[PDB]
Amino acid sequence: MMVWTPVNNKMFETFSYLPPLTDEQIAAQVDYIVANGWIPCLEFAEADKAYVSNESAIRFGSVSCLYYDNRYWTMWKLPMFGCRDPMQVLREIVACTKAFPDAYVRLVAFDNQKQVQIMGFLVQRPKTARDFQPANKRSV
Amino acid sequence: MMVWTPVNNKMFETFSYLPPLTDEQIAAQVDYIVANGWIPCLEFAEADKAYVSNESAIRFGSVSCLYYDNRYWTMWKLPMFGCRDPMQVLREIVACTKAFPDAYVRLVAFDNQKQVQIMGFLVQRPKTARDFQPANKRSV
Amino acid sequence: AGFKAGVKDYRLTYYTPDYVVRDTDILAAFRMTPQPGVPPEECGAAVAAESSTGTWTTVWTDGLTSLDRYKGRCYDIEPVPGEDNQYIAYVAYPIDLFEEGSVTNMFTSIVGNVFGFKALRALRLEDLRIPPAYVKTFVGPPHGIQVERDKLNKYGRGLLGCTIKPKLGLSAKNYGRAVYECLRGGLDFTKDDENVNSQPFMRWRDRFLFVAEAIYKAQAETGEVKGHYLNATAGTCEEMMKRAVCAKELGVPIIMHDYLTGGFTANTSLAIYCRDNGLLLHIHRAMHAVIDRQRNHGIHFRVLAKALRMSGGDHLHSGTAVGKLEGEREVTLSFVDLMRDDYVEKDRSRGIYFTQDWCSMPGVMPVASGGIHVWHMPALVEIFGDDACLQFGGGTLGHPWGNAPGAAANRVALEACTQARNEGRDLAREGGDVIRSACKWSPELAAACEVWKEIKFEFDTIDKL
Amino acid sequence: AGAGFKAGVKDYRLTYYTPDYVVRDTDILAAFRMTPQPGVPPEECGAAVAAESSTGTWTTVWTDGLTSLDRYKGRCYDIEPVPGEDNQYIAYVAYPIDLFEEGSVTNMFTSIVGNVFGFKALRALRLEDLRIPPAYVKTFVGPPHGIQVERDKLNKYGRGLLGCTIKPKLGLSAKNYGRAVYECLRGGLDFTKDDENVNSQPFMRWRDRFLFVAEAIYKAQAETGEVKGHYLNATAGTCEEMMKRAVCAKELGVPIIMHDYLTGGFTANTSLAIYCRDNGLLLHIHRAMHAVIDRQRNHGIHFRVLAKALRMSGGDHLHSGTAVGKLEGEREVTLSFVDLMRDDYVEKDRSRGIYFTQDWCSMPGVMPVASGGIHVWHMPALVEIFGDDACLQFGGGTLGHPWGNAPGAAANRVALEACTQARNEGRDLAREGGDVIRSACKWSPELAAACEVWKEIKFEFDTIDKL
Amino acid sequence: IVGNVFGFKALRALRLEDLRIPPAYVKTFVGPPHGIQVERDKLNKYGRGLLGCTIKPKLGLSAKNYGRAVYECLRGGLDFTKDDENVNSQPFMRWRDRFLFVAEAIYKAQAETGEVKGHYLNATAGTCEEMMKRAVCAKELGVPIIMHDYLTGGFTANTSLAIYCRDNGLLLHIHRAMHAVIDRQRNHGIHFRVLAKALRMSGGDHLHSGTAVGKLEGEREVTLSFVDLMRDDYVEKDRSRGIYFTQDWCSMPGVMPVASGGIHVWHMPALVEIFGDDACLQFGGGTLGHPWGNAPGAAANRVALEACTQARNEGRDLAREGGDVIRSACKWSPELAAACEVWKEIKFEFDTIDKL
Amino acid sequence: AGAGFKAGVKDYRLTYYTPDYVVRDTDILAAFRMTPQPGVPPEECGAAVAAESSTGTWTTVWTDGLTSLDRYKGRCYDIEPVPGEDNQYIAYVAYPIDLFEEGSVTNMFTSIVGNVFGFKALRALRLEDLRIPPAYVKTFVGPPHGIQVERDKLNKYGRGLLGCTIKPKLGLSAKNYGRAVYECLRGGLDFTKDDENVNSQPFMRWRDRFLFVAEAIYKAQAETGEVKGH
Ligand SMILES: O=C(O)[C@@](O)(COP(=O)(O)O)[C@H](O)[C@H](O)COP(=O)(O)O
Ligand SMILES: O=C(O)[C@@](O)(COP(=O)(O)O)[C@H](O)[C@H](O)COP(=O)(O)O
Ligand SMILES: O=C(O)[C@@](O)(COP(=O)(O)O)[C@H](O)[C@H](O)COP(=O)(O)O
Ligand SMILES: [Mg+2]
Ligand SMILES: [Mg+2]
Ligand SMILES: [Mg+2]
Ligand SMILES: [Mg+2]
Repeated sequence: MMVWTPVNNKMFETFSYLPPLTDEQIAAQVDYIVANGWIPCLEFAEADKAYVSNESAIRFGSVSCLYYDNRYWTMWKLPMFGCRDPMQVLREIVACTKAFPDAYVRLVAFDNQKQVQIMGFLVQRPKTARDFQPANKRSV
Repeated sequence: MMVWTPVNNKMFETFSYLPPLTDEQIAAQVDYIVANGWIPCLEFAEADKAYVSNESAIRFGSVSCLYYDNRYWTMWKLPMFGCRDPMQVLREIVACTKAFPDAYVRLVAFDNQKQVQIMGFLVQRPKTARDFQPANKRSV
Repeated sequence: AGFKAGVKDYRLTYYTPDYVVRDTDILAAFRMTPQPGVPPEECGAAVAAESSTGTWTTVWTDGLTSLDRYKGRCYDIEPVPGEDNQYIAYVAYPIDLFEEGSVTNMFTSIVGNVFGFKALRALRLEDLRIPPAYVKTFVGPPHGIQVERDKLNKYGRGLLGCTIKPKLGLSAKNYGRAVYECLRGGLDFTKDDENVNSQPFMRWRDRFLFVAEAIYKAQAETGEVKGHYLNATAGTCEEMMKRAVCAKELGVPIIMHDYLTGGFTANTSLAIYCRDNGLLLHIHRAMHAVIDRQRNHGIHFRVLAKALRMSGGDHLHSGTAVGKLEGEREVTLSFVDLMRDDYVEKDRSRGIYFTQDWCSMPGVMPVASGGIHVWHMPALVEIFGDDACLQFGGGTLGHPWGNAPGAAANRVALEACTQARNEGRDLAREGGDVIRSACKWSPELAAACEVWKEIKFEFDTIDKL
Repeated sequence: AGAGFKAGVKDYRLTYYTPDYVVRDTDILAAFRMTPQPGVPPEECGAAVAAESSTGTWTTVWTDGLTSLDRYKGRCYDIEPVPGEDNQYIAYVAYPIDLFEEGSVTNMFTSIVGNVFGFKALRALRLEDLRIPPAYVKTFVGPPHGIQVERDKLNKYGRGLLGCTIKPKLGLSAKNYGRAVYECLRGGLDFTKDDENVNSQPFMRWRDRFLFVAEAIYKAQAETGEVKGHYLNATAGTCEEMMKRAVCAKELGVPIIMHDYLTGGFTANTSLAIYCRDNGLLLHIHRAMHAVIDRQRNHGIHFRVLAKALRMSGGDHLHSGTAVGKLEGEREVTLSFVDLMRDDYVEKDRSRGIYFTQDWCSMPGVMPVASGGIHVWHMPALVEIFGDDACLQFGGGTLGHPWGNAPGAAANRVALEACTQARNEGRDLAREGGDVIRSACKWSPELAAACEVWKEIKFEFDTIDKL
Repeated sequence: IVGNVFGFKALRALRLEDLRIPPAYVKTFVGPPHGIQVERDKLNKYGRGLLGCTIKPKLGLSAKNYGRAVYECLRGGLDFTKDDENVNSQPFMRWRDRFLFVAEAIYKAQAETGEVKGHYLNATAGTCEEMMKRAVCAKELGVPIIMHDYLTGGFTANTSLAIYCRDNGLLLHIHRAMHAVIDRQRNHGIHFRVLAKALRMSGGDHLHSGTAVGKLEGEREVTLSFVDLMRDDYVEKDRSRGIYFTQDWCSMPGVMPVASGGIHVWHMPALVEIFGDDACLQFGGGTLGHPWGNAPGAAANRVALEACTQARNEGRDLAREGGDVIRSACKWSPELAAACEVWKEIKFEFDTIDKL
Repeated sequence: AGAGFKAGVKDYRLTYYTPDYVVRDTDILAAFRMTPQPGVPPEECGAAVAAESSTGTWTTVWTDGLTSLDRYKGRCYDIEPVPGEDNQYIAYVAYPIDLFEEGSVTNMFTSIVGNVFGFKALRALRLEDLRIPPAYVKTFVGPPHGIQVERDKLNKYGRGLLGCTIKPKLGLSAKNYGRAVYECLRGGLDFTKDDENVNSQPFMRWRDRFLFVAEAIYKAQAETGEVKGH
């Protein structure tokens, strides 16, 4: 029996339980966005704004249900409407991460027919982050 | 008259007011578990998650009565159902504390007829903890 | 068979010694002392009649219904050994006679009028068999022992409490000051005295606020959950509920109620409020000894304890055996089992007249309180085991070094006795050694041991089995 | 240093036995009949009772120094040996008014009788009397209406009121209950009532009963031209249920409800009395369970205290006992209850068991109710004991009449009116009562039938609760 | 439509197969409190199926043990846990005690993982007043989601609860307890496709759809018809699928299908292929039966789901390559390997009763 | 080593088929007519029904060890082959009273008939009977009045009561509904009634119907001198 660690083991939604995505694996996900005609977009957040929190609820009556702070991140530029070139997406990942090297950065895509985000995963975490585990240290 | 110190004098429920349990004393408590057919289990927590707190109540209406955070700790493996060997319990104490040397660790036991925890005491605190007193410094 | 006006013997209708009791009948065991010249069969029949369907003369309206279906039945009478004029009369009552969920109604029938009958010299209700079909009509205790321990995160030892003293006369601010000092030293609970409600010297809402401050201070200081039983006992149901609502709104864990002086109707309402709002409910048995002390007349506490478990309470005072108030060891243990356990077998040697099946109704935590101190700790742990609250009022606030050292003394004593038991020591034989060793280790405990070393409460027992 | 904190046990009498204390006019006073254990001096026993019903516990506490024990302590101020007893004493205790919650009978009992009856150091304890001072009396709402207002609302003057408990106690359907009620009321009874244990049950649910009883009340009232009522039982398992029952009675426009104050309890009773005041309902109080507490001479609480408590908590009627019926209650003691519950001022009289002068400061009087095993032959004795301001209840004495309820009611009504007329004419009911009934049984066939069935029936037994 | 006609002497059997609910009638319904898009947006969860788990044993656990199990499941990677359909309020565990301990567990797991967590707290009750009290407690605890057994509680209570959830921002998971009493046999009753339409109208954010591969009956093509009828805006008549009428939902929100019952890690590729991302996949026994406990059980399921999702995104055919995807994942993840080993031989393959 | 947690699937019958069990007077009992799939033994089918309607699922869970499965499990305690059917059995299941929410028919159905009718391992299942023990019956408020009280409120004795559903089922206006009701009641019926599907609809809104029906009831009652209702 191995024990799943509760300490410094924060996750990041889709694909966070897999090995870190290689450049090839990221490129494949971008190909999937383009093949399905979805709208790519990048979003980012400083470390203090990265994970859901409750702070604004101090202002509320009994209406906290499904309210959390830090669900919204900050948009990098605009969603890439009409983009059918995976290389353009990859270039924006580079541009965003270069501009904000200490930020969390996620790649997302939108479906305008369902009007919902249809995919998303983390592409950068700050080098100073110590609240997560490499795959081989998630259990002990 | 001696004065009971209010500063850095945190306790840990059952047996915290006695001298620290020797290896022999811990062994005797394990014998008591086994003699009574109770189910041993280990639980652990990082320092920030060790003592009761109120933080989640920010999300509540007027329903905080007997709600506290940090009552649940994290289970080490599973409860030791069917265990009748005190040496197996002691070995798991060593394994738990080895894996989590900076965590608080407590030994507990369950009675499945009452369906309640029927014993429990702390077996490890972090070496960095400065919020408790040795027995002879509890009063001044 | 038609209507004949006039008086006839109760025994012609209400003495049925060949009756086979049904598993849904409520049974009563009465210790009855007939007037001279009144046959025990007629007395038992009268008790059965006047607590169920009958009166002193024949009524025509019986014919519209079925007396066979509804009558109470005296089904057995046994003479009491060593008594020339005492009998145990057993009465069976059909379940249809009772309002569902109402302890009030059950008492009104069984003990309403029969104790005043000229034809008897004395009457005592010794026991009641509450059948599962009637037990299931009650909400019962708001939480019960397991849930209470789980909410408090407290396991592996008795709980420790303390009544603030002087009983009356402290201000709200001084009340909270005393509470904080007690709790911070190692007590789990403090409590309002039974008679602390709202008074000129201290109004309730002021007390509740200062006590909340004290609870939260001690909890933050010790890292252990703390509570104080805030008294909701009041002159009216509306006032009682206001007090419960304030406790809810302060987020505190526990309130208390004096179930006999407030009464069963209020108590049951309060227990339902506590269930619905997550408050623990400590029950104080103030006035019980008016009713339950004497062997020849009244109602034995075993019945009053069953009634409370039905009406609802998370804790109930049980007596101590060794303290300032009366209650012998074996009788105390009978209360403990009847209030905690799911099933208690008939055992006449214990004063248990009927097998009692609780059909999974939660257990009530027994509370030992009244003139107890550190030297009693091994006996208390031996009697009650872990599932009890042991309360030291004078035994904490009478410590020469003050409340926090007083609390620490009690906590060390309890933990030392618990550890010794777990290690295999026999507290009944080695308890003295266990407490003595502890008094030699802890300065706080040593100070308590010295003050109370000679203090014992040893008197002839009135309520003997 | 002055007087400081000294840990440890000392005698209660050092603080709580104050034989030179002069009682204040605002003190609550208690008279306890105390039976100490061998080797415990009466002064110490009395002091212990005073201590543990007020401010003290078994060992000295430091917190006393933060307040003023002189201001708050209960005080045993007098102890008298009991004539004829070697080990019984009357201990008198004075409690400052500050100890008590205003308007709360629950609180007053919690102090005075809460714990002390269980002390190992005593063998037996009985609370005999309480002196409730006007300054405390004035904190209570008290009875919803009281005797004068009740008579004025009912338009009933110049005789005792007549009632009747429906029987069998349990087992009748709602419709049969109303049938019995109508037949009783139409024959000349003012009231009928639910038995104390009739609440809501499988054989008859309360709301069904209330509706059929309403029909019966209004039928009998229209038939007779006299105001009628039936005490509908609000006694219930919870306050919410009790209140639902009172609200239904209000909504039916009926005059009166009842409550079992001891089995329901003081907190519920006080709430119900307040509701009745606010909604104009009369409140009949049944004392079910009182004899569990009040029967024995050596231990418990005397009914005179339980009666004072009820007057404070609130009720328009209260059962007083009959002297002559099936339940115990000697004539002189019954009269003491009558005076304590009806009158504005009752002087101390040890020969009557009245230990303190009781001033009610204009709190309304409660109507005594004589009930239990009484029949027509008792009528002269009842009228002589109670006079007009009482309700006399005949359950078996009405529903046991050989011709049924209406003739049974008429028999009781004729008997009552015959005794009242005789009284008014200057006849001595104590001496001429037998003649009055005999003359009436000869005139009224309904009464004659009752007289014949119950001629030989008496309830004469050794009295347990002797003064 | 179904009140009396099924009992007529003149017929031997009668089954309602389908209903065409026209837009003009659809528009008279409040419908689902939130629906799929709003639910994902509130939970901040995109790009994969959601993962849940029914606590077991069904009955008999204390409130504290319930919360303990919930925390351990959620902290390992499940999005949701849930009360069993029959967990309401009982002697062994009263509802309010459960709600409080579950709240503690939800908030602990959410803090530990950094992902939004929930537990479907059962509001199903004996009376509407009791049901509403339970919903109100969930509101006052600030928790995301409650559940209701729509058929055993009934449509009148369900519609009321859905309106409450709309008004107070609670997600509403719907359990279809009792449906197979009605919907199993081909000759008599009401087909589940009608019961699903009815639920979408009465209101629910999630509805159990069947699994195809698990312990309860529901063939793949029929399951897909339920999924489309509950999620989509417009479903064309298709007799080959048992869809007798074109159904136009006129923008009524879609209900999230929930696949539950006897499923485990080996079923993951088939489930992802059937449902795609817009479903909740629930593993009760498949989590609490993991040899290492709940957190490793949850992690195993989460790894399996993510591995299948990644593979699909990369262009792999899960219908043909699913076994390879799971095998590769079991080799990488010790938690998953342990699950794979225990349930390798376990399948549920029986003759189908409810054939089209 | 005592009995501990062993992960994996085992037969339901090992835990939930208990043919020697003596039913308690507080147990809820169920009689299920079951038709197993070929190759599934009746003991295993009965055990599966017992398990999945009480405490069990498809694989062993570790949490069982924290409680007492003996105390809580449903138990298939008898199986009877059915008269003239090769593959049909009556399975008898006993449920501890602790499994049920007091006063809730909803809860009782949720356990006993919630999921088991959909199991792949059975071809068909019918719940034939339930023994509701007195200790559970007493937790229900039950009928508002019942037969005796109804007769007493209506003042009707000595014959069956007579009623009548208004027709056509749907399509009458509120005024025509009351017209029909009055004419029915006045001729000697005790009751009339709304059809089951008459609720509130475009052709007749409920409150309009309730008012006209009230007028009709009171007119017929006054005319006949007998209590009427709708
Ligand atoms: O008022 C009192 O005397 C106490 O506060 C004890 O004080 P100490 O701790 O200072 O003695 C308790 O209420 C009694 O023990 C109740 O008696 P019981 O438990 O028998 O009902
Ligand atoms: O239950 C009964 O016995 C009565 O209804 C009387 O019935 P009968 O009229 O048929 O005797 C009364 O409640 C008792 O008198 C109460 O006693 P008390 O007044 O002493 O409190
Ligand atoms: O009670 C149960 O069996 C479950 O909790 C699954 O448990 P496991 O995950 O342990 O199998 C679900 O309620 C059923 O799947 C419902 O069936 P459906 O989805 O067909 O309505
Ligand atoms: Mg006290
Ligand atoms: Mg009576
Ligand atoms: Mg389920
Ligand atoms: Mg019809």
